[PDB]
Amino acid sequence: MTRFFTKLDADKSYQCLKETCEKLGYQWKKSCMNQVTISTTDRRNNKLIFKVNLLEMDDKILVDFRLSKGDGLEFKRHFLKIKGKLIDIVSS
Repeated sequence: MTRFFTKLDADKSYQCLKETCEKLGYQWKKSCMNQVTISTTDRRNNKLIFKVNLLEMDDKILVDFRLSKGDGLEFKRHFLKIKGKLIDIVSS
């Protein structure tokens, strides 16, 4: 449940997501133009690392979040915090 479609194209979805995570204080590292590793330190000082993939799916951009390291529910909560911060680009 950590994925959603956007109302934007690949590079505007990549851009809106990047600043949202950078404003939230998450580290933003790129992989292959639509693959990004996001890192932060969650409540109680544990490292939280998850990856994002922006893929085109039927004339829409799907932003998928995959937990890489850290607590699962803190991942689910950090995803919901990101989704809320850019809820205006989230497609129905």
